[PDB]
Amino acid sequence: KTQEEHLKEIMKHIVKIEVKGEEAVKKEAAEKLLEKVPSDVLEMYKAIGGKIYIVDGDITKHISLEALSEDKKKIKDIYGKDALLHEHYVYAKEGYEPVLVIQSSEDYVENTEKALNVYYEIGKILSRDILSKINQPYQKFLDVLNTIKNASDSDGQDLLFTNQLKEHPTDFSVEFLEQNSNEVQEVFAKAFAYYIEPQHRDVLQLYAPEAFNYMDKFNEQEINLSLEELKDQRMLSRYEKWEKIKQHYQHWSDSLSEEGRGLLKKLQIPIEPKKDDIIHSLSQEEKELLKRIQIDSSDFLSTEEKEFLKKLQIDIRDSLSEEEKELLNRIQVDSSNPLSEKEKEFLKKLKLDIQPYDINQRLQDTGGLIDSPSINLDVRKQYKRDIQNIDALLHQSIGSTLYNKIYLYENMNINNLTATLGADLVDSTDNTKINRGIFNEFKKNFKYSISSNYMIVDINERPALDNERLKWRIQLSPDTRAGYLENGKLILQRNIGLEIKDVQIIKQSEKEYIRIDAKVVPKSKIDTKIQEAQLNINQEWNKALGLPKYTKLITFNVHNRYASNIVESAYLILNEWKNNIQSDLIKKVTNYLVDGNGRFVFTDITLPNIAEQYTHQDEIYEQVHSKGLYVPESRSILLHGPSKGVELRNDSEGFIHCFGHAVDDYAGYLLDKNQSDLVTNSKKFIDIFKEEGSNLTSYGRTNEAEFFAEAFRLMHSTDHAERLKVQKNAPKTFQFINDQIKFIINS
Ligand SMILES: CNC(=O)[C@H](Cc1c[nH]c2ccccc12)NC(=O)[C@@H](CC(=O)NO)CC(C)C
Ligand SMILES: [Zn+2]
Repeated sequence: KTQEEHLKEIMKHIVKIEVKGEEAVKKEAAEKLLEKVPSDVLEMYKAIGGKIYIVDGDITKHISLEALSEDKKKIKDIYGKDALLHEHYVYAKEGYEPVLVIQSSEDYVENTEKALNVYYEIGKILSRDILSKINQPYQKFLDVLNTIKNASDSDGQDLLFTNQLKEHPTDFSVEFLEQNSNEVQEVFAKAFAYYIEPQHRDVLQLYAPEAFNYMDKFNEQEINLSLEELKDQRMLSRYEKWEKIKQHYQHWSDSLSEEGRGLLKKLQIPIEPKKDDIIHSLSQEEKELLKRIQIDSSDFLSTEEKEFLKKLQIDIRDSLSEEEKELLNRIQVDSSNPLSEKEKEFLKKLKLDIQPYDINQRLQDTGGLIDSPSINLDVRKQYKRDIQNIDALLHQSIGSTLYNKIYLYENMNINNLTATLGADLVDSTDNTKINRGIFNEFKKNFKYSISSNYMIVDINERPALDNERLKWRIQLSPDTRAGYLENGKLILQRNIGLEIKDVQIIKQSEKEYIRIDAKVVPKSKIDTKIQEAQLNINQEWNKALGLPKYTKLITFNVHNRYASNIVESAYLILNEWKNNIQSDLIKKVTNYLVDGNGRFVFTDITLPNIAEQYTHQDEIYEQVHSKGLYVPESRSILLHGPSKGVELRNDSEGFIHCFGHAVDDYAGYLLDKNQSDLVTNSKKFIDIFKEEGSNLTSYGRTNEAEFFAEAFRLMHSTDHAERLKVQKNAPKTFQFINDQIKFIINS
């Protein structure tokens, strides 16, 4: 009866009968007709100012449809056969003041033909009058249309298509759907009708199963999100929602201190480095070294950082002028492009000091592991104080008596999730369309997400920045804690859990975006999934490599918004790895690793924050962050997913490159089993690098190990051509490596 109530409330509100004889049997008859339509499509019609009129005799003879034009007075039935309006039993008047007219009859229980037509007209209202206001149907329903057209049995077409669509060769492109607006809306109406009229439902499932499934899933679940999105379009609706939430947090807001307000503020605007401070905290000796070191010569500083640094030299220019040029004039050419040890150390210490104070970034980088010793102790503690405090400020949950389900919105840049994919998300030709191919890949294994920092969301959806093609629709839990912001936003507590309920391409303001429907759940529920996954992937590969049953080789250090993908991609990476390297080369090397308690860490927090690396660092500034990294001391391969390595097709290439470094380790172990050195450091190799140390990837031209690793990787790619490349361009190395693989396999 939870449903029953909702009906009459709305029905007697939008539905008005006007008959002759006893209006008890006639009303209860027409009511039996509407009760079969999804409760929500009735409320969406109310929203756009629609009303339903049940009358006797000719329908054209009614107040509303009175001002109707003579021309259109010729509508076709569900089967597309003309029939004049003053002779029909239904009609849905379009326009910005929607009206629905139906003749009185109870035989609808028998005459399924009329009922099917009434629902047809209604479906027409849903697609043409309602959903169009929120750019629907779109790609999803479009896919159904194509599944239906190219399918084997062509009956599904004869059932829902018109000869207009029946003749179109190629699939229906997004553009098609745009210029053929009414056509698509038509199919929707017909599918809706057949699915709603109890008697024709089977015919739909028989000839057009995909269409049945779509309307089935739409009418049961997804219909409510449509209502929600339609409401989001309405002024009074948006401000009524914002006000209840504001009211709910009024006490909390009214008690916020100035200190509190200040904390929330810097959470929104990071503090940038003060050029002044920088210099001062240098050193009488150091300042000397910075006056002319070239920041452009570094390979560990982002241009972003470089630009800033060089602007510090320029600000030291004071006394004894002559110096200025003797330095500018004595360092540029005869000194050259190359490098310098002692001073690069200086730049690595400065990198740390010139990072902006960004609380959210810190949580994201560390996955919430705020004690990570990846930055100087002084700032680490400052971050910990502000964080602990923010956790205490956002204590009140969203649950209220003023409302039930509540959706909050977040616009996001895809690079923040997967840079490697964000490179081709947008269509290169037309920047307003989404590359369907990347879409499917991105969507692939995206089942759950994690928030380790403080998410900032909008109460009502708002337009995104140019580089934000991701639009999240999140259903909060009444348990979720948050803070209210005057500008119509909420700051959510850290360590939230998110299940991905749906992912689809949607149009808005002439551009396409990726709508992500998510539901907030306990972070423990997601973590448990990750942990069961780790257990699974280890049993599986322990068996494939012949390792003791309970060894801990593979580890998931997952804490961010693309969580599920890090886990699932790990399986795929390890596969390209075995199917591209000598099964016996793997075993000896990983066995060696396991002996040293090594690990294969797949993570989404920055590498400087993985213990497998930081616990073996002499100095903090010596840390390294990148796509992949091999650590000899811990004997582990670290792979950071979110990133995009310097032109390396995928994560696999990256993982393999690191395994290369591992080989250079074991092989180097076999030579001087009495010492700890790399076979890549051997003289016999130093020379080869002096000759072929340029015949490969620009990167390989960095140094010994790097060269060996890149060569190794190529020699194992999936594109066999790349294997030959080293063959015909780095012969010396090719052999050296293949000798190395034997010198391990056999020993
Ligand atoms: C964004 N990912 C990248 O392309 C960075 C770039 C980089 C080089 N040196 C650095 C020092 C500090 C921070 C970043 C870098 N490099 C890497 O990931 C390389 C890491 C490596 O050589 N591991 O053994 C693997 C290589 C095949 C891409
Ligand atoms: Zn390397």
